[PDB]
Amino acid sequence: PLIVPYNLPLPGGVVPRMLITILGTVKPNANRIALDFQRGNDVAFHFNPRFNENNRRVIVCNTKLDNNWGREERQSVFPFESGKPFKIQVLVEPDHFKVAVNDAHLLQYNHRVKKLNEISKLGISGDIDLTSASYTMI
Ligand SMILES: COC(=O)[C@@H]1O[C@H](CO)[C@H](O)[C@H](O)[C@@H]1S[C@@H]1O[C@H](CO)[C@H](O)[C@H](O)[C@H]1O
Ligand SMILES: [Cl-]
Ligand SMILES: [Cl-]
Repeated sequence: PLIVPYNLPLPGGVVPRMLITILGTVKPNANRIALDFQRGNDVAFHFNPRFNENNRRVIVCNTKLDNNWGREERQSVFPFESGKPFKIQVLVEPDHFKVAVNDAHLLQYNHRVKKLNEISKLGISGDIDLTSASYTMI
């Protein structure tokens, strides 16, 4: 597999029609997973499944600018399960990142960072065994 945390370079940043696919398996007794689509030190799109926040499972998404986190967007639909294989697809669309897990739509996150072509790295971290991470233009 791959070593987590893993860095996937996104040459020339992201663009509408670019699809990022992450395959892996959640560790037993997981606490968190995180995708960090980075513009330099800023995080344009942070996707953070939390497996135990006050005994609830929640996906937290946010942007970090100049080292400050913004206002979080939260989703109680939670398709992940400890110990199980998953696929995350992030499709960049004109106004938002669209995320599907295991072929089912999960959430959309509107672009806050506007310089999409400078979002040049995806960091993948957390309690997972990472099998593959790649992109294709669709
Ligand atoms: C570091 O604290 C925070 O920014 C917030 O802290 C509160 C608790 O007071 C709560 O945990 C919020 O979820 C965040 S935690 C923070 O959240 C960002 C995304 O908003 C990232 O996941 C980061 O890794 C977390 O530490
Ligand atoms: Cl919620
Ligand atoms: Cl910007």
